Amino acid sequence: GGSVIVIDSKAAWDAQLAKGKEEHKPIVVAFTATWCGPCKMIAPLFETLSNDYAGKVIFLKVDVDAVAAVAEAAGITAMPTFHVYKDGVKADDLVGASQDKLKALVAKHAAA
Repeated sequence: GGSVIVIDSKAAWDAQLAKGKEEHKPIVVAFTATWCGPCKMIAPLFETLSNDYAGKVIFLKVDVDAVAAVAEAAGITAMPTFHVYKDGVKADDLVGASQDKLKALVAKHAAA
């Protein structure tokens, strides 16, 4: 919506994690589902945040039903769930639709 990359496969998932390692930029991922109520509520903010940090942080979106393999390996159980990846590995997360916390997480990792 603002510069968010939609992940459609495990292959794209692996390519995008490598991009984050190659460009040395953190990645913030939103694990969402079409049936998820609070996910729809927070989705606009994530999109806005992707514009505001365009160039500093990479933003990915994963529809768990559409890409089960990724959702499963990522160990998600509640939605929405946000992960931060650095150098190919998970470095932080946030579970739930708290707007203030999502902002704090992005700001924290964007500011190096």
